[PDB]
Amino acid sequence: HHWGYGKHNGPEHWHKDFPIAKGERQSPVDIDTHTAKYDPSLKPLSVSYDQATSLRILNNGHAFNVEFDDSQDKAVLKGGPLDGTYRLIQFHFHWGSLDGQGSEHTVDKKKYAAELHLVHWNTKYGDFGKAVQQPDGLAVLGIFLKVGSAKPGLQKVVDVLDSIKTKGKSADFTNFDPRGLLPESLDYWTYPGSLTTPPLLECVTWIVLKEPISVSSEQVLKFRKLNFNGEGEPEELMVDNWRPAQPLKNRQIKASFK
Ligand SMILES: COCCCN1C=C(N)c2cc(S(N)(=O)=O)sc2S1(=O)=O
Ligand SMILES: [Hg+2]
Ligand SMILES: [Zn+2]
Repeated sequence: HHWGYGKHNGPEHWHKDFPIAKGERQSPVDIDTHTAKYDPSLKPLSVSYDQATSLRILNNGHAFNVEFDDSQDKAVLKGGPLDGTYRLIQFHFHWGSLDGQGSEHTVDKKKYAAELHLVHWNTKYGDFGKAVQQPDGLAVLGIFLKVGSAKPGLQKVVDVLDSIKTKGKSADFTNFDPRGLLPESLDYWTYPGSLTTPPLLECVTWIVLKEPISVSSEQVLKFRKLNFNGEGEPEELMVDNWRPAQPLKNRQIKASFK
């Protein structure tokens, strides 16, 4: 059956239809801060989200995605461990049913309440479709969310959630500024990995920021009221839409900070 996060179609079952699930560079992974290699050759990240053009927000049955117009170099990510320019195409979150879980990546086994993923594709390849067939096609900027004070930049997103409660629903979501979701520091960990959801394609250069952003419990609570199910179907709360940590195998997590 189509994949999900439940007992019968969750992560532990993905390998059956997506054999790459047991591959060599699978994500997420536990970032062991004591084994991560500080690397001085890593340039600082260059986040140019000033001309970002958000188009809409959609509930796809696995999470809610905010999509952006990537027809041109509007919102891009450069520098860091990247060669070339990567265009922002969408961002989504993974969250849990309780504040002590939700993130996909963990830091020294610590799970955060949620994790924001800003998906970018390598312009060198022409289009998103070609990028996903390439061993450096995607760059996903991951940001952890911890329950504390409210994140004002996240409110516009929280306010529209009622309109996309169920699978398949979408709502116009223009003029959203993704910069309001960035933490203060751009320090990060980076490693070669994959999409954390099927098709689990292996070509994401993961860039996980060190500093998490704070969101109120009320803000994360609204995430938890979404539905995996489409309208008319039995209600299944959208929570715990995260993949557990995969074995690091033959990889090293580089750090841009000491
Ligand atoms: C062949 O088409 C593949 C399409 C993959 N896309 C959908 C996934 N759910 C997905 C998961 C992503 S994540 N969470 O690992 O960054 S990104 C992302 S995605 O690159 O925007
Ligand atoms: Hg790939
Ligand atoms: Zn994700």
